[PDB]
This record gives sequence, structure tokens and C-alpha cells, in this order.
Amino acid sequence: MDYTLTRIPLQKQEIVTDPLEQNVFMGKLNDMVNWGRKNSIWPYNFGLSCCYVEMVTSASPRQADLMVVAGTCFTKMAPVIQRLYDQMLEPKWVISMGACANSGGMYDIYSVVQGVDKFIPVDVYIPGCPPRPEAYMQALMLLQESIGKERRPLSWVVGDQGVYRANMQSERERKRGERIAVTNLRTPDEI
Amino acid sequence: EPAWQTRDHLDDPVIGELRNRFGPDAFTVQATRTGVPVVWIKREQLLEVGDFLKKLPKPYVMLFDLHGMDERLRTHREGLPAADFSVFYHLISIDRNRDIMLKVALAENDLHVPTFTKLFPNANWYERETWDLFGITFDGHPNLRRIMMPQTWKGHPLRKDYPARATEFSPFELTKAKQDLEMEALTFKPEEWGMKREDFMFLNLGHGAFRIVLQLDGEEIVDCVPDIGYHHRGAEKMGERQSWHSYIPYTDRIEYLGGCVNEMPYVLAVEKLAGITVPDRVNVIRVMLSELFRINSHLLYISTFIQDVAFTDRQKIYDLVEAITGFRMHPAWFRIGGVAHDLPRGWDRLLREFLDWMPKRLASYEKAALQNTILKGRSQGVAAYGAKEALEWGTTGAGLRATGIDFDVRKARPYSGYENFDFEIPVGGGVSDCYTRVMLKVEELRQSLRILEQCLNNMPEGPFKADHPLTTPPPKERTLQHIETLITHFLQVSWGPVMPANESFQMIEATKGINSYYLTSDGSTMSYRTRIRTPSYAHLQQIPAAIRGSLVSDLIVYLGSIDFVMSDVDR
Amino acid sequence: ATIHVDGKEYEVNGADNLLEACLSLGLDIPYFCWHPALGSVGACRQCAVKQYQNAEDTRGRLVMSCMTPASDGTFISIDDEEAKQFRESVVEWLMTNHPHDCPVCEEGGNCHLQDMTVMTGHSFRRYRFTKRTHRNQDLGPFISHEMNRCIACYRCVRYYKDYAGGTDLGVYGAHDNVYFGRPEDGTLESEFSGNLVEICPTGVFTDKTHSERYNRKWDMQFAPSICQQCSIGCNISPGERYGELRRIENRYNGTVNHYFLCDRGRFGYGYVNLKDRPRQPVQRRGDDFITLNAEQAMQGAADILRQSKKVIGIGSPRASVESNFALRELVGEENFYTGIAHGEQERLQLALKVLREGGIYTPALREIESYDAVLVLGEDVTQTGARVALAVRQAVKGKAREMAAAQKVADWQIAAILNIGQRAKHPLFVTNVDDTRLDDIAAWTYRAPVEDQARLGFAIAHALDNSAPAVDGIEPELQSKIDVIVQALAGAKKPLIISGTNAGSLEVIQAAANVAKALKGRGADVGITMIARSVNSMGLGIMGGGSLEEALTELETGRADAVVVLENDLHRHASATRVNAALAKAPLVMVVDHQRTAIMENAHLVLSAASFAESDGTVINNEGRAQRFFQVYDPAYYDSKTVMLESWRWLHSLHSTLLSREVDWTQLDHVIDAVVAKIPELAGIKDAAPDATFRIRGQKLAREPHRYSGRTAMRANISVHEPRQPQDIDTMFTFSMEGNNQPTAHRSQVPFAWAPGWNSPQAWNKFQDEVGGKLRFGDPGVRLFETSENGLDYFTSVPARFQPQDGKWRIAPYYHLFGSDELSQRAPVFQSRMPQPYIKLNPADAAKLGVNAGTRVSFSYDGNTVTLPVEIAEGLTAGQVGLPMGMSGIAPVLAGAHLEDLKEA
Amino acid sequence: GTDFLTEAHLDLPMEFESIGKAGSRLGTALAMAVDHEINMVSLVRNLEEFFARESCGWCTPCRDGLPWSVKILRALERGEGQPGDIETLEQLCRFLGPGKTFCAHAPGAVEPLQSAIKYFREEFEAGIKQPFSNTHLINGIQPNLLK
Amino acid sequence: PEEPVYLPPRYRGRIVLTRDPDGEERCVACNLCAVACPVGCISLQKAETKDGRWYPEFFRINFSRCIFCGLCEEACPTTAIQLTPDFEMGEYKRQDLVYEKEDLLISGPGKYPEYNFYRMAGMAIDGKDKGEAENEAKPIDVKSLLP
Ligand code: SF4
Ligand code: SF4
Ligand code: SF4
Ligand code: SF4
Ligand code: SF4
Ligand code: SF4
Ligand code: SF4
Ligand code: FES
Ligand SMILES: [Ca+2]
Repeated sequence: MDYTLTRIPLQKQEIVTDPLEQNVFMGKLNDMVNWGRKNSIWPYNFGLSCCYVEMVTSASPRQADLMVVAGTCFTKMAPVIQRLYDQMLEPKWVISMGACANSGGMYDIYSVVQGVDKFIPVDVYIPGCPPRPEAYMQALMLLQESIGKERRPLSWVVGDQGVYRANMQSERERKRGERIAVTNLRTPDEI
Repeated sequence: EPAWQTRDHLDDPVIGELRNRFGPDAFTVQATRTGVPVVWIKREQLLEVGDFLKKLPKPYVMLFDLHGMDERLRTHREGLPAADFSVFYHLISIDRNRDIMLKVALAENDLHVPTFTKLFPNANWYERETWDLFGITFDGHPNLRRIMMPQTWKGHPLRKDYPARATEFSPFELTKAKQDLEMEALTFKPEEWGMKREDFMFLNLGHGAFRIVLQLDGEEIVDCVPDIGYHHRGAEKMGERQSWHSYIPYTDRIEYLGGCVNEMPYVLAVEKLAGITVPDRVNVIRVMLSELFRINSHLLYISTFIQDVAFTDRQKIYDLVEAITGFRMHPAWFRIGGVAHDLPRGWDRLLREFLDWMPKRLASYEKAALQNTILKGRSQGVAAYGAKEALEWGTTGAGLRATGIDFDVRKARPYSGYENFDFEIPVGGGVSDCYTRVMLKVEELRQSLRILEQCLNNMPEGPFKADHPLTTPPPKERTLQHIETLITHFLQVSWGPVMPANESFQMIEATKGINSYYLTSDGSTMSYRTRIRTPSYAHLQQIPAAIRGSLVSDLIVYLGSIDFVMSDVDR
Repeated sequence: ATIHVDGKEYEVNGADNLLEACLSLGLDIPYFCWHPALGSVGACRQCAVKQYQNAEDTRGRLVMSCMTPASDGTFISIDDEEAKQFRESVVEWLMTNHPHDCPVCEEGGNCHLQDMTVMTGHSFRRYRFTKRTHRNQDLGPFISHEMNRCIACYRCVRYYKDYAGGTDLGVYGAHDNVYFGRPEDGTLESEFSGNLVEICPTGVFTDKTHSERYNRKWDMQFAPSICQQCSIGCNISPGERYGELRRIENRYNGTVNHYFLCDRGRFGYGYVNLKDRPRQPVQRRGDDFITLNAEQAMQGAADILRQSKKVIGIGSPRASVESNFALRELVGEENFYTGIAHGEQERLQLALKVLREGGIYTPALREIESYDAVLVLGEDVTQTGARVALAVRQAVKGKAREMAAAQKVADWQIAAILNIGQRAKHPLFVTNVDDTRLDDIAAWTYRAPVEDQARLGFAIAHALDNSAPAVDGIEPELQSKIDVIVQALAGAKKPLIISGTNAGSLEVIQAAANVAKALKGRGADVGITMIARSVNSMGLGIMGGGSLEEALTELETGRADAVVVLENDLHRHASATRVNAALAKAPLVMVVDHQRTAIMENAHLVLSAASFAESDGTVINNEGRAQRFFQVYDPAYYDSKTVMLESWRWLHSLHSTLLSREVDWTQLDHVIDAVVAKIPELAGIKDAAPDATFRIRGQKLAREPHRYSGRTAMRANISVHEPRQPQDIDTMFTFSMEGNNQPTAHRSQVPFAWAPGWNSPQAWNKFQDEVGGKLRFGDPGVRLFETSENGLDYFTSVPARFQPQDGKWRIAPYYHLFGSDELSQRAPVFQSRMPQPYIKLNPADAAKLGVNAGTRVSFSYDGNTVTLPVEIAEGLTAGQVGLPMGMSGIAPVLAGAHLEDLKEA
Repeated sequence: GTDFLTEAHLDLPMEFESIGKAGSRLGTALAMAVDHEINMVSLVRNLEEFFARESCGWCTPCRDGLPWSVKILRALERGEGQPGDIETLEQLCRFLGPGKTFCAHAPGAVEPLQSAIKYFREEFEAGIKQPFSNTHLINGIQPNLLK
Repeated sequence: PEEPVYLPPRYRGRIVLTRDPDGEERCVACNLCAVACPVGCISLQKAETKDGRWYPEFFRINFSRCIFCGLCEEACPTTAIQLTPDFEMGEYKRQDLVYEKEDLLISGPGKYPEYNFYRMAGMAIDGKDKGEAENEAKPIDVKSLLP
């Protein structure tokens, strides 16, 4: 599969192939780096209104290399979100909980930013008013797969200084067979 | 006579007292469906009318609400003064167990009202919110600024000409705000915040998340203005946008821990507007779900207050809520007919399993809360106020009954068949201490368990939707196999239920205090005005009145002891 | 007169109906069989209230609001127990046998039965027995038929027969198996059958053109616009969704187009959603058709126009006043040519002379119905602009109305009026080259050549006033009918004279002006109306300029090397070969248009202009009033690569780039100021609508309803990020629902009628001060014309008789409603409605040629022998041949021309 | 067209006003006799069938209330009567009186129904046997069963 | 994550489009679900089968905007749009969260198995002539000999 390269929201992205198909020691060492980043993921759960309390039932910044934006994107708190995003250190990943972080999410009104997609890049989205903790966990597995298939610069001195994000197959196309092949459901008149 | 009838309330003795004091003229009595006497007072008589109400033999001691309204687009105004804008003050007398409303008319050219903070000190945040959302200025008001929106905001959001849409997101404005946040402590001017200008150190101290500025004499704290509006969702302005039926999730999302409790007052006020008298089964279902979510909120509050000095209970309540309704947190299940669906064929088993296992959990909770001498010592004597700082600063939650004031909405103004359920409310004695508030909420949790047991015992087997033609939506099977029901479902889903132009008000004992909805209809399918009075607004306004002379640790212990929610505060 | 409703005093009219008096006060009484324009009957019993005798009365009596007079001293009650439960029972009876197919119905949120079922508060059903069904009929390409939805309130048959005069619809059957339709399957041949879509309160008669590509009423983005299909300028509400215009509804205006459109304007909107329309600026080099954006197109076009030695602009009678003026500023006044033929422009100029200099009042469309004797000279009114013909039908029924008023029966009960009438008709005298659709109600029809109709008019004017020039050669068998017309028009209190430029002769206009002047001389209240060809031909004539022939001569002479053709096909107004040669000789051809015309091939630059759905502009009616049309939607909202700008915007930015080497995307009000400052006779066009900085209580007016659905998923198939709403800086409208459409709002222009509890087209009655009258807070569009103090002179030029000549044939126009408009033929739904391309011959002429009907004949014009099938015309005259103008290959300027070599093919 | 009278009204003179005060009218003064062996339900069913199928199709209440009376009376004939049919017939009679309809066909139609309900009510009660069921199950939707 | 979590049948999760027992799609392409949506995250367009029934030409739902509150399922008069107990959603790109018609229409009847709307509608349908719906009579001809 093919990747997008980001190199030094308004920047340009181009869709190229991975540089590992062009050395054999670099291939396994990059695999070990991606494995280490995938297995040990430290989250920074941002404290917002009513998705943050939902994932409570499921640390300080700059040691957590991952931000989970939970609640509604208020215009007063959006600079706080971006500032806390630039606090964290590369590599960093973003998981959006709820419709309010993906989009405006039932609030298309003056005081709500239409998602954090307007100002920070998001790696994984989760749809819907408050998602279950199992949905957050499955998003963690999906992002672990995305991190495990990546090509980041191993050092800032020697090597290609560009980040390669993989074009994953979308979950609606992958799970299309098991979703369309659903015949019957339980009636809502029982428990 | 039905309880939803449009009454004028001239038989109220307060109207006779006003006629004896200020003459039969100079104020206009309006006949609404709010259930309270509404009088239009002229602007220059407002201060002396409020002073007269404050010096009655049983005076109106609490300012329940204070907010504006844009009368420019209101077509159905009969028996009303010529007003471009209006400001309504809702006042509660507990000794009379009554309440009055005071409406002041305003023109476009002079949107100036005399201030009300010299009479009721909780009017500060209400007048700031009126100046923020409307264009109404208050004369003689300290630090009159925007409280929900930042100071670099041009228009007034709740005005009718203001578009209720998210504009294009420019990163340049967000970079201005980021640079302002970087230099907020450097260019801090303590004159816009209403502060006294060498020990005094100014810092921004970042349930919800909100900033609270603090003035330090060393560690001891002398002044504080809690900066709110960071969780402003525009629930009222969206109430002017959504129909009567589509606004139910927005009523769920103001207070997420309450949920169904918070969609209760909107539904009851909408039924008052439509003239719908729901059957007794609907009332019992409403009572059961409201006490279920109240148990959720009280358990979470007790667990949060006890953690710093719970999982299975809330999960079992959420499983029961998922069985009765859709997903667990925001049910969106109360309709204008009263509920979305009927109860399933297994709720007896789940409710009985929940009710046969929680009393020993209550015994464990009381054994824990009675024996923690460290928590009792840390929570004793902190933020002490008896009935006077709680009768004037709003404070309608468990603190009001912790002062000894016997005023519960479920008993004083019963709703949804709460008179049929036997429960003795708890009241504290004297000081409204934090530990007394927590014990009061423990006893409220026990009473809610008793109410749930009563609901499980005697559930009527009537209809789950009323027979009124304005029940939105109509019953689903009749919609699917009858054509008139299809007509009503079509026109109540597509355009919205057409409700006559009246004014309704529902006052509800919420999970944390008294939540009220005030709905003004212009005869259309939307709401011309939606006002949501919240307890946590007045609970957050009283921190400067209580924690002047305490430390930061005492301040945050009091903040944890307050059951406030930031999204509940900022709507 | 005063009435008492629910113990409340009200001051209403005493000469009108009680239902309309109560609805004029903002009170809500349900009704099905009553229409403000159709009178009142008792086909339903829905308007029942309880009437008392005196002030103190308890029992009352259930009466009908639409059948009780609103006299002085009535005491009625609307919302008592008995009347409310009886109206609930009536809607229960109507909905007893009603199909359970509302979500799959075309009406949906536009249905009056839904609103009156909700209003009566009837939701529960206790009828457990079987329903009633009917078979459907094929009513043609425009009207879908679903008879099961019917409630038998008889409004369709009453409109179609009494009002429209049609002979297709009718009531069949009996007690409960009643039927409303045609006796067979076939197309409704009346020109006003499209009004049955909104006349029917149910989903029986629905829009087939809106049945295809259907959306609900709340999903429609509406705008107030003017119909661009002919010169009557009926006020319409086009509504779109997903970037294509979907349905044109009626827009109320109590001065022009109150309640009813015609079929051409109702179903000729299919040309604006064609997929072959120009969406981007396209420039050719050699054989390469590359695509530019707006700025590169303006820069390149300004460069080539700067390097040219002389520029000429060819305007169109279909473009707005702003667009034609923008062309008039892009090119010089000394070289600016109106894109019409010299004879047609001369006819237009003399018609304008009669309008604004004849000293005689020209009536609007609503007040045509008040005249007492109508003389139509030369015009096929029912086929060119049919709304004037419908008003003529109403004016004819005015005599039965007068006879009823003489017997002191109220005017709102039309059954007694038609009973008293019994074919008592006001004098209608129509003249045409063949039969018309008004011949069933006309007192006389004159089938004659056009010069003979002109001589008939001159004879009428001479016999009405001896100062008029006389006519020699009038036969006594025709002189008797001349005298009949003279005594019919002389005894009329308000005579009306109708003519137009479509007659193809100057002398018909001259004779109509002479008849009007002769009637004005004897103190009559005579009015004159002239039916022009296109929507803004009168505005182009007021603006003025040279003919298309002068532009063509400037092209092949070589004096001008750059031509800018604004929205003109150029084959309708001149011969195709000459236009093609002149455009091929031109070194630079620019075509600013929104329709893929024939001249866009070998056109050096094509600017993708905007139609009425995508542009803002001003158009002048045939009566002379200047209304304005608003943009419905942003074309760049979906597939934003297209720019699709306004024509005046394109020409103004091209002029700015020509002068100062920079673009200037100007505003509509700036162009309006430029028109009213440069042209003094067009100064009234800043009075039709206010500026873009006009707000009702600080907010704009919404193009779409408050229940506009799917905002966050409308564009989600191409971008999940919701774009910003389109900013309308030109006008008083916002492209979102965040506006104002309140009925009690100080404005004249309404995008769409919606009231709470009134979701049907019968919500227009909430937007008027009195129902069935003028719109509240005035009417859109100002008259712009004042009657002159003195009239014109008697036109002495009387033409001779039409003598047939061997080897030559005089061409007579026919002007079909569905096929004689340039923008109507491009609609895909009209192509099944237009007749096959034909040619009419006399029986004597066909016998002389030896050709039988139905077979091909060949005729040569401009050196091109074309073969058309013949058909026999009984009403045609010898020595003439008949053609349908406006069709493909048959120009409208072919009327009055000669023809050669009619040989059998 | 007129309405039924009992044996006690047989002694009144056949006049307009004398039969007018007896809750009836003279009509065409051609008396119609019904014996004990004939069910009133079937006779009024035939009356309503004639008035339903022989009415014109102009105005709503006659058009859509006389077939409803026909169907109710057929259900009463076959013993398939449901609770709420006699009250429906009484409301139908009250809403089909003079002035409520366009012409006087419907009052003369519903006068026999009025007299049959007023006098021979017990046979109309005996025509109701099976309970009210207008709606059927959807099997996935809980019905709004009211008490 | 190993043990599956039990969810009740009345759970508001992933939105599906539902077929009837006959096999076609239940959706008649109205706009009740699109307008009952408070967020406005349902878009569709009606196309018509050449003989009879309506269907959605497309049916897209922006799940980045949807709050799973169930007003569209409640507002469907055909039981076409339903909210499954499946919640395992969450994707990498927001643009791929817009589920088209092929991502929603399942191959069987869901929470309301036996219901069919077209058996109640009175329109001419492929396999359903006029007067073939429930509680619906055969069409008597306008020219029929009976009175
Ligand atoms: S998606 Fe729902 S629970 Fe989550 S932040 Fe938004 S409103 Fe709150
Ligand atoms: S077809 Fe329509 S307009 Fe005609 S009688 Fe029936 S409901 Fe009325
Ligand atoms: S015409 Fe009206 S009531 Fe009849 S099926 Fe259509 S929407 Fe429903
Ligand atoms: S009469 Fe002319 S302007 Fe009016 S709708 Fe018809 S074509 Fe349009
Ligand atoms: S009451 Fe008379 S007018 Fe009305 S439908 Fe019956 S027979 Fe016709
Ligand atoms: S569940 Fe609610 S938010 Fe989601 S599509 Fe349906 S109506 Fe809209
Ligand atoms: S899913 Fe249901 S409500 Fe939505 S368009 Fe289809 S049939 Fe109508
Ligand atoms: S509106 Fe039909 S009876 Fe009056
Ligand atoms: Ca524009």
C-alpha cells in the first residue's frame, strides 16, 4: 500500500510509495521502532465536558505522546487545545472522541469550533455521542496498527527527514461484508 | 380547572399589595401559563418595587432568575407594553411558597436598566450575562463585561438579528487568541476584572474545567473572580433554532449527569404550552427515570468527594437505563407525549435486582462516611454560611436545605405525580457545611431508593402517550396503520408541532438544585425564547462570598463539595 | 359593518364573505372547497362556525363561514365545542377513505389536507372498515394523477371549467365513487392546467416535472423571481436543491399574477439544469477549447478587446436591464446594437410610443378582469402570453357578475352568479390569421391576413371617430360586423384594446392605437395592453440601440473587429447563414451566455453567464412595470470549479479590466445607480426592491425555510468539512435560513409562503391584508410609466388589401405556447408537448399544389430547400402559408415574410 | 324519509304540526308499517343503503357518513358489532341534521336512524358482540394500550 | 475486549437501512428522517422505479455529525432506518465516515421484521394493483351499472 509524505492544516501532502522499497538492517530496526511506539502508548486525556467523564470509566503532558480530545470545541478553549498540542513532542497522535471533536457535532452554533480538524491534525476519529470505552479501545488498536505501519525519521541527523502516514483501508469498506450481511435483529420490546 | 390553563393571577395577594402601594395603574398584569403572576413594571419604578417586595411581611427573598428577551420579532403581543426588548426578574418567596415575575420593557435607543445587585447580590452574573447575550446595559454595575463570550466579541448572541451558525474558522483569529493567552499573565490588568490593585499576587488557576483568577496574600486568598463561559454551547440560541421536538437532546446535554432529569422541565413546559395532561403511567415512568439519574449523580458526587481524602453501581444504573432507553448517558427519551417507547418486558427484574442490592451498599457508604475522622475534620467548618448567604446568592441545591430552609420543589410545587409517592426530604440544621451537604445528599439518595421501590411496587398499566393531538410523536403503530396518525406524525416531525402563542415555566428539583425552563412561544413550531435557569450558575457565583478569608486548599475542597458542572453553568 | 367573533368586536367588510373576513383578521377557520379566486360553494362543509341571533344567545346554529354574509351585527363563534367537534367529524369523514401513503406522496409538507387535519386536532382513528380506490389517468407530461387522494371538494373542476374555461376536466360518477378528470386518457390541452397542482388541496393533481427529481417543501431553497418565458412577467418562486432548480411555484402579487400561472412559465424551467450549459469560461485557439477561471478570462478578453480597433455589443431582449446596460458601458453608445430585427424593433418602439406617449392608461394583469369589452387585434393572446387571456376570460365573466349584482346576490357565491349569467358574455372580438383558444368565449373571431386585420382596426377607429382615416374597399358583409363591434365598444364603460409586437406588422399596432384613441375621444375609460415577445424586450426598447442588421453590416463591412454577444442565439432575429458569415469574418467573437447556443462554435471566447436561477437582475413587464428577480442559489456551492457569474458582473469586470487593467467584481446596487444615473427614463428601477443593506429588525430574509434539512451532509459526498455559507452581497437575501419570512413583516417581496399551521400554498392568505386582494405592505415592482397628458396623432397609414400572388406565399405566425420560446424548447419535458414541425395550407392552396394533408412539401428560404409535412387549415385564407415561429429552423422574424417554390417533395 | 313512531303515536292526527311535536314530521303522508317479525337493524340498513347509494356527490357529510352508517349497520346485521358503534351512529345523526349538510337529503336519511336508536335500542345493543379492534400488531412496536 | 459486551435490543448504535420480508428496500425516499435530525446529517434524493415504488437514489449520513439519539428511526414511517446494537465504529479519515447507501442497506429485516409499508399504501405497485392494500376495497368503476 501507498503513503502520504509530510516534509518541511495548510501544508501540502503528496501520495508516494514508502522509502523502504528502493537496506535490510534499516527495515527491521524501523519495524522495532514502530513496534515499540505501538505497544507502549501513553495518553493525555484532555479534560472537557461530557466525553471526558465517559472515558473515565475506561498524566502530565510531554511524556504522554498522545492526545484524546473528548468534548466540544469551544472558541475560548480552542487556543488551549492548540497550545497543549504544541506542548507535546514529536511523534504525537490525536484521537477524537464524540461527534463534537470530529465535527461540530450537534452544535453548529457561533461559540463552537467545528471539530479540532480545523486547527490540528487528527489520526483517529470516533463517531457519536458518548462512545463506549470499548470503542475507545478499538480505536486504540486501529491507531496501533497505523503506528505499526509508518515510516518516520529515526534520527534528525542521518536519513530522510519526512513522516510517512499509511493510507489505511477505511473501516466501512473493510467491515462492509459483515455489516451488509446482517439479516435479523432482536425486537426492541424486550431486554 | 386544569393546571395548564392561562391564568392572570389577580387573586394573588401580592398583586393587591402592589395595587395598594403603587396604585392600580403603573404596572400591567399579564395572563400567562407560567403559573406565576407576571407584572410589567416601568423602568423607573423597578428599584422601589423590588424594595417593596423585599420588605413584605413574608418577603420575596431569593432572586431566582434575571434575564433578557428580544421582543422585536414577537408578533403575538396582546396586553403587553410596546417593547423592543424586555428584562424579566423571577423572584421566589419561600414563606409564601409563591413566586412572581417582573418584566421591564425597553426600546432600541435606550437599553439601560438600573442595576439590581444593590438588592440581590446574585444579580451580578445575571446582568453580566444579559449584557453579553443581549445589548442591555445596566447602570451602576461594577465590572460589567461579557461573561459567556470573550471580551473580543463584536455582536450580541441572543439578539434575533445575530446568526446562530458557526462562521468560517480563520486560523489568524486563533493565533491572536493564542498570543493573547501567552501574554495574559504579562499584560494582566486587574481593573477590568473588578479587582483591588505588595503581598497581593494575581494568578489564573486553571466537574468541568474553568479558570478562576486569584488574589494572594501569601497563601491566604482575598479576592477571586471565577472565569466562566469556557463551556458555552449556546443551548438557548439553539432553542430559538430547533423545533419543540428536536430540542430534547439539547436539553439532555446541558447537564450530562442528570440527563433525563434535565429533559423533564422542557417536556413539562412544552406540555403546559400545548395543554397536555399526561396520564399517571407516564408520570410514574418520569419519576422513576429522574430518581434513577439522581441516584447516578449523587453516587458520582459522593464518590468524587470521598476519592481525594463506585464503578459497579453506576454501571448497573447505566445498564438499566440502556434497557429502558437508548444509550446510557443521554437518553433523549422524554417526548411531548411523555416517552419515546413503552417499558420493555424485563424492567421488573432489573429494577428489583438493583433495589435488592443497593441498601447494603448504602450501609457501607454510611459506615465509611461516618468513620473517616480525617475527612470529617477536613470538611468541618469550611465555607460556613447559614441561610443568609444562601438566601441571597441563589444556592438552591442541597445547601439550601443544609441551612434549614425547608424548600424542595418536589414538595412545595409538586410535578409529575410526586404527591403520590411518600418520601420525607432531608434538611440540615443551621450551618450549611460541606459535610452536612454530603450527608444530605446521602439521605436524598436513600429517599430516591425509597421512591424507586414505590415506583416498582405500583406501576399503572395505562397508555405511555397522551390522547392529545399535539403529542409529538404520536404512537408508532397507529402511525403505521392509520392515516390521521400518519398526518400528525408527518407534520409534527417535518415542520414541528404548532403550539399556540403562550408563556410557560416549569420549576424542577434537579440532581444538583433547582433547574427551570421558561419557554415563550410566538405561535410557530420553534421556540421564540428558551430560558434555562441553572443551579450551578448561582452555586458558582457564591464562591467570592464564602471563600474570602480561606486558603487555596480550602477553596478547592469547597469546589469539590459544590456539585456544579461547567457545561451546566455555561449552557 | 362590524361582527363579533368569540365575544370580540371586529371591523370587517359587509359586502364580502364571512370566511374571508375571518381569514383577513388572522383567525383560523379550516376550509377545503373555498378559494379566494373561485368564489364559494358547499362542496365541503369545513368552514362551519356557530352563529347566534343577538348578543345573549346560547344555542346558536351551525352555519358555513363561506356561505354566510359578513353583514353588520353578526355574532359568530369559531372555537366553541360544537363547531370544533363538527369540523373534526368532517375531516374524519374526508379522511375515512384516504390512502395511507403520505410519505410516498408528492404533496407531503405542501398538503392542505395535512394542515387542516392537524388544525382540527384529529389524530385518533375509529373507522375500521374498508377504504375507497380509483384508477388513475395519464394527464400528460406535466400533471401526475392520483385520484385516491381526493376529498371531493370540487375546486379543480370549478377552476378548470369556470375560471380557466377548459373542456377537459370534469366530475363523473355518483355518491361516493365520484371522479375528477378527463373522459379518456390524454394530455390536458388547456394552457392553465398547471395551476391544478396548487389548486388541489390534496395530491391528486401533482407536478410531474417535480415528480421527477423530487424533494420536500422544507428542503427547497426559494427565491422571488420573474418568469423569463414571455412578456407578462408573472411573479414566481423558483426553488432548488442540490444545485439544480427543481420546482417553480406561484408567487402572490395582487397586481400581476395573483393566483395562477400559465403552463409555459410553470414547466419551462428545464433549460437551467441542462448538463450541456456553459459552467466555465472557455477559450479556443485553433481547435483547443481550454478552460480558464474568471480572472484569466477577464485579462485575456481585455487584452484582445484592447488590441481591437472597434468593439460592438449585441444585447438581447432576454437579459436583464443591468446586463444590457453593462454591455452598453463596455462598448460605446455610438456602437451598441440591440439584437433584434429592424422590423421587430420598429414594432417594439411604436408599441412603447403608444404606452408612454399615447396618453392612455395601460392596465396591469389584475385589473384587466374589470373591463367590459375586449378587442384583440392581431394577437394570439392565449398562446403568446396566456395570463392576459385568462384575465380576459374573467373580464368576459364580468357581465354575469354585473347581472348578478343587479339582483342583489352576493359576489362571493359564484354558483348563483353563473346561474344568473347563462352564457351572458362581455363582447370579445379577437382577430388572428387562424383559430384561437379564445373563440369559445369570443363574441366574434376574425380569421384574415394581418393587413386585413389592420384594415379592420382602421375601419373600427374611423367608425368610432370620423377624424380617423377611412378605409376603402370594405364589403357590407364585413361592414355589418364592423358596426357590431362599434356599437359593442361604444356602449362599454371600460373598453380594452389588446395588441402586440408578435403580430408581425406595424399597422396592427397603428390600428389598435387608433381604436384606443377614438375610444378615448368620446370620454370612455379605454385601456390598452400590448403583449411583447420576450421577458425584457420592453426594457431593451426603453434602453434603445441599433438593430441586429446594423451590427451584421458593421461585421461584414470590416469596421468592427470585435463583437460581444450577450445572451443571444442570433438565429431567431436574423438568417443563420448571414449571421454565421458575419461571425466568421469577425476576428474576435465573445459570447456571454448560460445556454449552449449555435454561435458558440467558432466563438473566440465564451463567458459562462448565469440564468434567472443564478443571477440578480431587473426586467420590465409588457405593461411597463419594472420588477426584479433574485438569485436562487450559488452555482459554486456544489462543484466549486464553475464560477457561473452574473452577466452584468462579467461585463462590468471586463470594462474595468479594459480601462484600469484590473478586475472589479461589483455589486448590484452600484449597477442600479449607474442605470438610474445614465438613463433618465429607467430611473424607476431603484424602487422595485430596496438595497442590499435593507433589514427587517436588523436581519435579512431567508431563501430557505427554518426546517431546511441535511445541512451537514448535503456536501458530504465531496467534502466532509462543511463550507461557509455563500455570501450574498448583491441583494437583501441570505442563502441560509437565518433570515425572516414572517407574514407580518414590513416587506413586499416574499420568497415563499409558510405559516405555522399553514404549510400549503394556501399560506399566502396570511401574507395579505385581506385575502384574495393585494399583498400586505404593497406589491413588488413599480409601474415606471405615467400616462401622458395628450395622446398621439391619428395614424394615416392605412394598408391595402392582401392580394395573393402566384409564385409567392405570405408566411403567417402561429406561436405555440410550448414551442415558440427559445428557453422553453431546451427543457426536456416540453419536447413531448410541442407539436411535430409542420406547415399549414389552405384547402384551395393544397388543391392548387396538388398536395394532400400529412405528406411532405419542400419550400426554399435563404437558398435552403427544407421539407415539412402539411396540414389543412380551414380558417386560413388563400395565398397564405402558416408556420410555427420560434421552433428549430423557423425564426420568429419569419412572420410577415415571403416564401417561394412550394413544391411537393 | 320520516322517522319511526310507536303504537302510542298512532292516535295522533296526520297533520304537519301534530306529528311535528311528536319528534317527527308528516312528509308525503304515506304511512309505512313495520311488523314484529322484521329486525329494525336490517330495515334501517336497507334505508341507509338506499340513502347512501342514491345521494348525490356534492357535499362531505352525507357522502362520507351514509356509507359509514351502512358499514356499521352491516356489522350489526352480521353480529360483528364493536363497542363504540351506537355512539358513532348517534354522533352521525347529530352531525347530519338540518343546516349541517348542503341539502335536506341527509336529515331525512338520518331520521330513521334517530328513531331506531331512540325506540328500538336493544336490538342495536344485541348487534354488538366482538370487542373493539381497529389496529393490529407490528410485532416490533409496543402498543399504546390504554385503560 | 476479548469477552463481547452484551447490549440491549433497544440500543442506539450504528444506523442501517432495512429491507422488508419481500426483499426490496423499505425506504420510500421521503425526508422525515432528514428533517427530524437536529444535526442535519442525513441527505438523500428520491428516484422512482419505472413501474411504481419510490427509492433513494442516494442515502448518505455524516456519522462525524451524528449523535445516535434515534430521532430518524422514530420518525421513519416505513421502519427503513434503524439503529443497530452494533457500536464498533471509528475510522482513520473523517471523509470516509460519510456512509453512503451501500454502507447502510442491510440484506434483511431488522428490529421490525414483519412490517411492510407498501401493504398499507394505496399507490399502484409492482405486485400490488389498486385496492390490494390492507383494509382497502377494490376500485368500483366510474361507468359501473350498480347505483
Ligand atoms: S459527543 Fe455527546 S457526550 Fe461527547 S462531548 Fe459531544 S455532546 Fe458531550
Ligand atoms: S381532485 Fe383535488 S381539487 Fe379536485 S375535488 Fe379532489 S381534492 Fe378537490
Ligand atoms: S394528498 Fe395529503 S393527506 Fe393525501 S396522501 Fe398526500 S400528503 Fe397525505
Ligand atoms: S404568461 Fe408569460 S410570464 Fe406568465 S407564466 Fe406564462 S410564460 Fe411566464
Ligand atoms: S346532503 Fe344533499 S347535497 Fe350533500 S351529498 Fe347528500 S344529496 Fe348531495
Ligand atoms: S440518530 Fe439522531 S443525529 Fe443521528 S442521524 Fe438519526 S436523527 Fe440524526
Ligand atoms: S429512511 Fe424512512 S423516513 Fe428516511 S427517507 Fe427512507 S422511508 Fe423516509
Ligand atoms: S369552505 Fe367549504 S363549506 Fe365553506
Ligand atoms: Ca448574486
